[PDB]
Amino acid sequence: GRVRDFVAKLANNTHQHVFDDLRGSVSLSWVGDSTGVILVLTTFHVPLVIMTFGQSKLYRSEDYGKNFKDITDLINNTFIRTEFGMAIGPENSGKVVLTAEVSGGSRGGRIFRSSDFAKNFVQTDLPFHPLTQMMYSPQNSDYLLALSTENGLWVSKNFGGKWEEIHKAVCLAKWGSDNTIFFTTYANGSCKADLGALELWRTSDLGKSFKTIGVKIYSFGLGGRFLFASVMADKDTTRRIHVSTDQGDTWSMAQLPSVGQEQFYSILAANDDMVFMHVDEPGDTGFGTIFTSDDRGIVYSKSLDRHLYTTTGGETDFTNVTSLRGVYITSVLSEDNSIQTMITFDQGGRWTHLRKPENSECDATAKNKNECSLHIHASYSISQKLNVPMAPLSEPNAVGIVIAHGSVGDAISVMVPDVYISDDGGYSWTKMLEGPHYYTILDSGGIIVAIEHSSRPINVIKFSTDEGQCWQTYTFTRDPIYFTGLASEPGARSMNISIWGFTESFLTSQWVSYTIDFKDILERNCEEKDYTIWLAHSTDPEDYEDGCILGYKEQFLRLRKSSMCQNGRDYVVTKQPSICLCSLEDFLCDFGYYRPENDSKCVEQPELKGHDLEFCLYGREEHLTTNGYRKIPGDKCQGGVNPVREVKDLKKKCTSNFLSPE
Ligand SMILES: *[C@@H]1O[C@H](CO)[C@@H](O[C@@H]2O[C@H](CO)[C@@H](O[C@@H]3O[C@H](CO)[C@@H](O)[C@H](O)[C@@H]3O)[C@H](O)[C@H]2NC(C)=O)[C@H](O)[C@H]1NC(C)=O
Ligand SMILES: *[C@@H]1O[C@H](CO)[C@@H](O[C@@H]2O[C@H](CO)[C@@H](O)[C@H](O)[C@H]2NC(C)=O)[C@H](O)[C@H]1NC(C)=O
Ligand SMILES: CNC(=O)c1c(O)nnn1CCC(C)C
Ligand SMILES: *[C@@H]1O[C@H](CO)[C@@H](O)[C@H](O)[C@H]1NC(C)=O
Repeated sequence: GRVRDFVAKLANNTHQHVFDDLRGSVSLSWVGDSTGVILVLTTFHVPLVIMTFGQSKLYRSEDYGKNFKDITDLINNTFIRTEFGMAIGPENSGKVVLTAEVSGGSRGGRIFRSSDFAKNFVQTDLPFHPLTQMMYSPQNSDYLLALSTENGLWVSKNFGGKWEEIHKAVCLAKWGSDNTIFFTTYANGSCKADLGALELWRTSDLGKSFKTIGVKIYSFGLGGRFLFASVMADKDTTRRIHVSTDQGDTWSMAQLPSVGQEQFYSILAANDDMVFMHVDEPGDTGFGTIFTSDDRGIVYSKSLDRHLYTTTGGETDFTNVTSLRGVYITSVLSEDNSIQTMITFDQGGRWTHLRKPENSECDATAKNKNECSLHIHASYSISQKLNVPMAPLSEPNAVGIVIAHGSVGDAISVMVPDVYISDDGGYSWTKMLEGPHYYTILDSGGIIVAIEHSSRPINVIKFSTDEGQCWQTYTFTRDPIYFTGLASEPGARSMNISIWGFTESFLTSQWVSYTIDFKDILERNCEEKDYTIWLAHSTDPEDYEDGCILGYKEQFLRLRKSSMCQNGRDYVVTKQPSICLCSLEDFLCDFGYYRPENDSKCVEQPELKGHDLEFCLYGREEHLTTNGYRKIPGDKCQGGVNPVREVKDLKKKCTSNFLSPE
């Protein structure tokens, strides 16, 4: 750390706020972007019949947590149900809805709602009792939907002032795009009893009119531009996926295996181009298979086998590395029952082990002391109570930066982990810090901050202005705190960070927060001179196709490590793409085709088995005619190879084995 006079530039920018009360469960919510508004909520028991034996305390900051004001009187100390949480409005709507507990015998529930970033609240009594949290229509923050304790679907067009029940007997409801609502309904019995017999409904006018877009429904889900629905198989207790890209007007069967009741589907990630779908393996395995879709969400390539996804807790380590296009990391179960971290750079086209740091030696999990990989601690390691304070961290505005606890060896080890960092989207790695730490990225990567994870109280904070290569430590208080967590504005564009914890026992361990402003550390604004040209996904500069991923390269401007300046709240990631010539690698095999060990070419399958044969017989005829190739979704290559073969019909092939009637 080459920062000069850093103590003097941070001492006057460190703002302590001690919460005198705040006893118990503490909920913290940010309200909007570029507002600095933070709500802190706590609830507790009181021996007052008049309060139904409960009260809340509610604090509000509007300077990114430097100072808080007690605004409990705005909700009349009413006990707030924290299971619902604070219902925070989209982007800068400033909408806030708290769900109160009401006494016995009430007609319906009660909410406290604010439309001005919690400066004023109004009380609203509901014609129903809410069963779920209230969901904002993403397009319009005035439109809300909620299920009632009677499984009624209620909608409000005026930010919860007035509600109407648009349908009864609803199991699950979700906002689509353009203020569209999808929901399932039950008939004879309960939602569980009518599984595989539910109906899937749609309404695009907030309940004025309805359309039934699916029958024999098990459940449904949304991902990217795709609507997925699981439907029964009439003869038995199994189900399969159908997909729609037109909000349920038309459907097609997904080329994915059917599953039983004790299996599950899980959308790992989805966008405008494709979806990552996990299919649980039959049996108590704790793993499944990742499948990647084509751009229609219909034809699926098998991407990764033995993908870890436990039933107990639903723990998976699948992580979109949001700081570099096409990069995803996850954990796989080897045959040896060990857990290995895998990384893909091309959207699940190929997976490989993570390259270990050059200066790192292998741990006891590796047979060879000098040959091993880097493995990453994520949700599963945390769920298993390993000493992992945080999961991997990446931000799209901090190009290439990835931070995670890990271990260098042949499998995820149980030892107390170090923190490792990548600046190139996961191609190369360095040990960032020794031991576990909480970490946060500020100013689009202009500053990285770390807090040591310790059993004893701490009073120091580590910061780096060169993407984690050099560090300096700042004592932010003379009264050490038992650290609990960091709070910083979502989007990693602020220069404010809030350190939360409680003081030592002799001080009644009240909650306290230290908010630090790094504006005097990054006093100078970045200029053009402080940015440098960087080709993403570079592995060999002498190669003409170096950096081509899904058919194109991207060349960035990014902040020089030696440059100590502020990117700014308005910082924009600058990148330019180079359109590579198409090769066979830019195409996936269409239905009825596969790739042999021989490179590139998609060849006709000899016989269609399992779900492939079920797709052929029952699939839509349009998808059953192809030449064997489809452009990879999101692939922008131009020129070069184009498949010569014309459109061959694959359904005659599967039906040819069956004797047909007249
Ligand atoms: C993995 O994470 C990356 C980064 O978060 C995801 O890329 C992001 O995808 C979203 C949705 O497709 C993009 O938002 C869109 O931006 C365009 C602007 O061109 C806007 O017009 C759209 O309305 C939409 O808001 C976002 O820009 C994009 N971010 C980057 C850096 O490319 C990616 O989708 C994730 N992978 C999967 C499988 O979900
Ligand atoms: C760090 O926190 C301060 C709050 O103390 C933020 O200050 C705000 O800055 C914006 C933009 O300059 C002003 O419009 C607001 O009036 C400021 N708020 C206050 C209370 O003065 C500051 O923006 C934060 N730093 C970053 C990078 O977001
Ligand atoms: C979390 N997974 C699920 O809720 C699930 C499941 O296991 N089967 N269908 N769905 C609904 C999801 C849609 C992809 C059909
Ligand atoms: C709080 O109590 C006052 C006084 O009884 C009442 O007027 C008000 O409606 C209540 N609710 C809110 C949100 O102020």
